[PDB]
Amino acid sequence: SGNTGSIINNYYMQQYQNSMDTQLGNDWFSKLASSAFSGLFGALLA
Amino acid sequence: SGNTGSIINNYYMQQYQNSMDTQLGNDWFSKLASSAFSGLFGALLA
Amino acid sequence: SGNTGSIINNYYMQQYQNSMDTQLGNDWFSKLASSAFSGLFGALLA
Amino acid sequence: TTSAGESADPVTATVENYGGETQVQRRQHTDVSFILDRFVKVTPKDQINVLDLMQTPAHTLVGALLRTATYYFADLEVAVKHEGNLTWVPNGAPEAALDNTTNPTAYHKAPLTRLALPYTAPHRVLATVYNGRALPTSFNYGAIKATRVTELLYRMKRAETYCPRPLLAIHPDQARHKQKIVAP
Amino acid sequence: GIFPVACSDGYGGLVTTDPKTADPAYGKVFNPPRNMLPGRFTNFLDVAEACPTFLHFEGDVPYVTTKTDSDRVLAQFDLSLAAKHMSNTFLAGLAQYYTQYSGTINLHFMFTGPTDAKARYMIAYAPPGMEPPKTPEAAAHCIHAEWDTGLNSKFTFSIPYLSAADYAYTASDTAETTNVQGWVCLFQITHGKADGDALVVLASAGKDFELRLPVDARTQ
Amino acid sequence: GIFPVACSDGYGGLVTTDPKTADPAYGKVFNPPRNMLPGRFTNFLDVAEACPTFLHFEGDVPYVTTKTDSDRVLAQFDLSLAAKHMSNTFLAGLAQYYTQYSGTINLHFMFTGPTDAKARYMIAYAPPGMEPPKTPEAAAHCIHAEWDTGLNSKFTFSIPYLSAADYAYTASDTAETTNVQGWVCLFQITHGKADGDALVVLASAGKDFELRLPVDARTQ
Amino acid sequence: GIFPVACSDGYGGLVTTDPKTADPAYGKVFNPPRNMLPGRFTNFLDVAEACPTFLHFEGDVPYVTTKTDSDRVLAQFDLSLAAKHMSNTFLAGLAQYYTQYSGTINLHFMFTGPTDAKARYMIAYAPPGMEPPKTPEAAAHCIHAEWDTGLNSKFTFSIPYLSAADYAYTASDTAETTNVQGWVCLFQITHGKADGDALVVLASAGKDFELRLPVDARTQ
Repeated sequence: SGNTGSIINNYYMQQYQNSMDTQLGNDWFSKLASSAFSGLFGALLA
Repeated sequence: SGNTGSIINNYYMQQYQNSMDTQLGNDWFSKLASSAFSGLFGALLA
Repeated sequence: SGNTGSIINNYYMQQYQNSMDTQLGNDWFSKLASSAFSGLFGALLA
Repeated sequence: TTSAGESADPVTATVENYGGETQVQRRQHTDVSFILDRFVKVTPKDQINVLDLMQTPAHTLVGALLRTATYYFADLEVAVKHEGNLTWVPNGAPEAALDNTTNPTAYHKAPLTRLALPYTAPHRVLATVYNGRALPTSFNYGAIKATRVTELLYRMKRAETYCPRPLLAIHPDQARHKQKIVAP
Repeated sequence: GIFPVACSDGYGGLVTTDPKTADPAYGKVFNPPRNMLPGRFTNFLDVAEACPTFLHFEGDVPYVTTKTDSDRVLAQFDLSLAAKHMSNTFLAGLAQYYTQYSGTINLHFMFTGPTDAKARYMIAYAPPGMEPPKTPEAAAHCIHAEWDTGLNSKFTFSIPYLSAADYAYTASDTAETTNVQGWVCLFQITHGKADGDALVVLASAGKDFELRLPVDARTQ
Repeated sequence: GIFPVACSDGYGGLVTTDPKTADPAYGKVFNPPRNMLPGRFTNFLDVAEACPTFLHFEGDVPYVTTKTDSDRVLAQFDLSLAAKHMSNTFLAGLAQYYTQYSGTINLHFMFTGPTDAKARYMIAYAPPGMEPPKTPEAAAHCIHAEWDTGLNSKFTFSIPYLSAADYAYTASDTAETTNVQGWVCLFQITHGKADGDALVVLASAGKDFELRLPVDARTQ
Repeated sequence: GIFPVACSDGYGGLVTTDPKTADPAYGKVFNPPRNMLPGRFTNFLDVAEACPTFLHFEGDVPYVTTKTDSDRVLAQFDLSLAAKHMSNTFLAGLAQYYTQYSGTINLHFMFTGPTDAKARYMIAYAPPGMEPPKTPEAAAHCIHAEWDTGLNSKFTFSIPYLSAADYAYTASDTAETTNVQGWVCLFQITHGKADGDALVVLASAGKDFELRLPVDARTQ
């Protein structure tokens, strides 16, 4: 999450360091990045 | 690398102590050292 | 070697605490101690 | 052990030749990586000090050995007996870059500063002599500043130079230089 | 007794990056839900690369109008992040925070003029060692390319990563007026009733692009 | 509660060699490549041994000219690193940094004169207890060897490691004018139209050579 | 975060015996060889036991001359290490450093006189509670033994370990003039032309011997 290179369980329990992200029931920017064509709208020569 | 006689993983993670040497694709002075003949250009006697 | 009752590898590596005794190729006072007869140069009586 | 000499192919010789035996040397000490890992206290010129190496006394062990192999690579372990808060800044980073606490702005304790330092040059390798008193502005391992720095030491790490240079010393005068050792 | 310990001097004195974490003193907190939340992202060279920006310019406008004289050069400047036109763009509005970089950057072109405005442009890229041209003729000797307006408008040219060191800085000095990375320079062939048109150029991160060594230092 | 601890006095107070390592506070740095880079090396007795050097001398020149009188002795001096001729050489330009040593060192010879200059030399090696000779005759009683110019020029003689203690120092005192290691001494048999020629002697580390106990102490 | 710790007061403040070891800051040292080196040893009650010593005496001489009167008693004194004759001997030249002890000590006898000098001696050993005799007659009631010169000269008698506590001290006071361990006393039967001879007595550690509790305290 940035700079956490501790080899231990950072001692203090899981439900203690940070606050647990309850669920319900690059995410997207990587989705529209990994899809850019380097092709050619004609046909390469030489 | 000089004087590192620690029995642990020096705590702080691998990608943290030193900067990782990315590859690509005595090294040599030992190569031209380990090849010096103590022979004789004639023939030993006695 | 005197008073070393540490339960760990005294942390710092082997080739670090003391200087390694290179070989070559009571030792004796115990040899001339463990050989003293309590016998009798005649013959016990009574 | 005769041979051709204007060929300069390494042509050593050893004991056995005329007699005697040859031994099992333990050069562990003349190990380049080993004898370069041990701090050098260079003058921390004021506060804004650049992690250069040709600043160090070209006569100290880690200095000398340093000035003997043209190329090289290694990391850093510093020391800073000082005042205020050491706020180091990477290589290339604007002189001015070193000031904002957000940057690695260490907080004083007692008494110096022992921290690790990556080798951060854009070049795949560095040198004490660039043929390109006159050596490159990318040749700096970052740059420190606090608010008064009294002790500057650089424990070079994971050392490894390349290519060689000339090693000479204390020009005697009596074919044998005399200087008091350690006596009983 | 108890395990001895060496209260070692110099290890632990607060570092604005210290690897370890601090102590938690509240704990047992169950937050709300962060499920499939819109347009997230986690890398700035992801949106940089993923969503280009136009360039500031002489005057300020992004576009550029067809010269109708021999003076063809439509652009020209220092090939580095200091580049004023870039200095504001998204990729430049951040490389500030990173001392060095490597990779490739892109220059996307567009027309806006009438269909009765058929036109031709050029893109030269010279390096450090000489000063940029002013004649596509002299320029056609760098690593370039020629194109002309059509059906499809846009077009994105990737400019090469060339430098002695695999890197070099984003900052600059009045020592680097010879720039360690070149003076990219765009020109203008010929055209037709296509004078005064708009050829806006934008900028994204090419795939080769990379950025490293975080440096924060007063920027507004 | 928590694990007790003995804040032990005297353990951890900064040592210019301290075995342990410090703390890293940047991390995650991927460097450039150091692949098969030219002429590396990692031991100074590797290049010492691997690439000899000539010796400074009376005057300064490295070579030596054939005496044309009874005075034959071409060389002679203290067999120790303090040796002025060596004090500059590569092996000597470093043994400074190591209090002791053991092993063997080599003395390579060369001629440079005409082919009409056939010549003969000698190499004596006496020890501590007596002063070196001046007559190959008296000298032929040490551990020596004789040679004469030919087709092949060079020749490297290894001088023996002899001392009470398996070691002894590189430094010296005005107490050791009797040297704990000997006075090696080179001479000159006879020759022909081979007077005033050049017999340059160099120095490398023999295989037996070894060096230990790092000592740094002001040297320029 | 990190592992909490109790900087416990009073644990670690330098002890001239502290079990733990200090920190090493040079390391990687390969020493010379210590192979089968002469007359080693590793215990002082090994050489004590293994190589006896004679006893200082009235005057100073070690030996003793045959009384030629009724006064037979050849020796007599405090059975403890304080024993002047012992106080110098090897076993006594060390028990200084150990508060207590237990075990047995030995008294070796020897003659030196002519073969025309046949003689007889005695060795009595009385305990605490009474003062030593002066008449082998009265003495023959302690734990003793009789012997007479012959072919073999030497002879070593072991004196018994008797004390309430399995131990007792090596030191002494002007409170212990009644000694907690006895007054061993040697005498002299009869003889022949064997007056004025030399019966030197030495001392080693018997097998039963033991020594403990190290105490250092000014001794020259």
